[PDB]
Amino acid sequence: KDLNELQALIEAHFENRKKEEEELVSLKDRIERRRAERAEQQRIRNER
Amino acid sequence: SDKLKEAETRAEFAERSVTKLEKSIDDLEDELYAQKLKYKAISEELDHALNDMTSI
Repeated sequence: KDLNELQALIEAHFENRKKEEEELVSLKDRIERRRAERAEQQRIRNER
Repeated sequence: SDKLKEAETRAEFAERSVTKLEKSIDDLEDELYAQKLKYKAISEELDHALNDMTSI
């Protein structure tokens, strides 16, 4: 039962850190969106 | 005229600083992305190890 509870919590924190990694990936994605939008607006400013 | 020259110089300095800061933040974001990629790779390897350990 020690092994059972331990593997249970292992898979549990697996899932938790996995959700956190998904959130961080979405963060990186919106981050690259922010990079692209800052790039285009900066470039527009520089064009003018 | 003196005030105008001062303001123009300040503007040029600030613009160059903003350019450098933008490039640096982009580079550091790239580095963080790379390290996250390494962490995810080893994490997937460990997840495969856990999948096999489920049979252990």
